[PDB]
Amino acid sequence: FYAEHLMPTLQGLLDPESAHRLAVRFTSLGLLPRARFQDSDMLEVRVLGHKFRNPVGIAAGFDKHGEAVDGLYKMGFGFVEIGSVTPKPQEGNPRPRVFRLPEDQAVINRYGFNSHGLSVVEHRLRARQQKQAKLTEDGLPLGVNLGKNKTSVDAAEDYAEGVRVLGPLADYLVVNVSSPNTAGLRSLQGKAELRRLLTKVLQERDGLRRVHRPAVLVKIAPDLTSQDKEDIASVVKELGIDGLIVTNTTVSRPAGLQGALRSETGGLSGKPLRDLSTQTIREMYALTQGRVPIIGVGGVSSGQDALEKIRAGASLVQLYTALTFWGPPVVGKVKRELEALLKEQGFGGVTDAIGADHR
Ligand SMILES: Cc1cc2nc3c(=O)[nH]c(=O)nc-3n(C[C@H](O)[C@H](O)[C@H](O)COP(=O)(O)O)c2cc1C
Ligand SMILES: CCC(=O)Nc1ccc(N(C)Cc2cccnc2)cc1C(=O)O
Ligand SMILES: CCCCCCCCCCC[N+](C)(C)[O-]
Ligand SMILES: O=C1C[C@@H](C(=O)O)NC(=O)N1
Repeated sequence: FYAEHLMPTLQGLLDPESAHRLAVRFTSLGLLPRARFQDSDMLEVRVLGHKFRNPVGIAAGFDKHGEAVDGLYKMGFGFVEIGSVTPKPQEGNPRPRVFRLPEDQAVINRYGFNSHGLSVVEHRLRARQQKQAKLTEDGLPLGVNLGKNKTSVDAAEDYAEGVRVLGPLADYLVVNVSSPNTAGLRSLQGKAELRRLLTKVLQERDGLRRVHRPAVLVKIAPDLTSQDKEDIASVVKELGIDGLIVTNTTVSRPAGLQGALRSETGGLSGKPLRDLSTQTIREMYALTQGRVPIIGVGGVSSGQDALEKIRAGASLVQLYTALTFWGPPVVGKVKRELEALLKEQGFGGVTDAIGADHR
């Protein structure tokens, strides 16, 4: 009903940003039905120092300001990541800044880190901090994704601020150095810049009290050169980074895009990104010898999509764009299909399938 009627009818009435705002509101108010699908033990994953009751999370960008976390767990996500959050509030780019490519099952966005800022999000998370502590213990962890202000003159200091303010409230933190929509940000993926940045981030993280000490992951682009990926793997292993998120949106425009809006500036997400992301997961898993947990993201809209990223080396996956086309039912669909495929392919559970292609 969502895929065939409601979503198509909604998208025909609201521009994508308005639709997004409404979706966040509806979710935060808990207007959706509580998901029927009950997670089986097969879907449980233990990684990053936590239990995840299922491996399917909501990717950063949907709940940028931490407004809909509980509604998202109700939707059936096994973990929630909010953000990106910047130190000071900022408006992001002028509108329009989000575009649907329905013929491609893709989206292009250039939000530019519109963010309520650390202080607002801090108090928002504090208001439900003990509820989250129980959810986490129950296998439903919370990630917080950190960004940088447009006018900041010290990128490392922006991330350090984010570690200090939201680190205590997060099960894991994400150093997002892969947004295509903030000038100069992706250059922080370079070896020397990344090592300096992550050394500072990890020191700030290590200075937090033990029970408030998050895992730290780095989120990378799908558009890296082979040299870029080798350098990132090297730095991650040198510094003991806890994990990678692979990938952000692509600035590439793959041959074959049909959408009228295909040449809008911004990051491309959804199906055209899927296999580019999967191959990046595959490479980073190999470069890190399977020792570094990967959250695989990009174009996941089915159980097969999820399992392909898991077999390529992901311990967990996330989705966003699929939600915008298929709506809330896609979460249970992905989980149900993933369980069936795991059984069909001889895996006792998700854990057995992680990196299976490499063996
Ligand atoms: C509208 C939109 C906003 C996004 N905002 C962020 C963000 O703030 N921080 C971040 O790390 N990734 C952000 N992303 C990237 C997603 O987290 C994800 O990496 C990417 O969309 C690929 O997954 P998908 O194809 O399932 O959407 C955004 C994506 C979209 C579509
Ligand atoms: C790319 C910008 C973006 O986020 N877009 C959307 C996000 C959610 C939804 N829903 C209506 C799904 C939904 C419905 C109710 C609750 N949660 C999610 C639709 C869209 C859309 O663009 O049509
Ligand atoms: C309020 C301080 C400046 C940033 C405002 C951000 C508004 C965010 C609106 C909901 C999220 N969305 C991506 C749909 O705009
Ligand atoms: O990390 C990010 C940032 C986001 C934005 O434009 O705010 N757009 C994206 O596609 N990825």
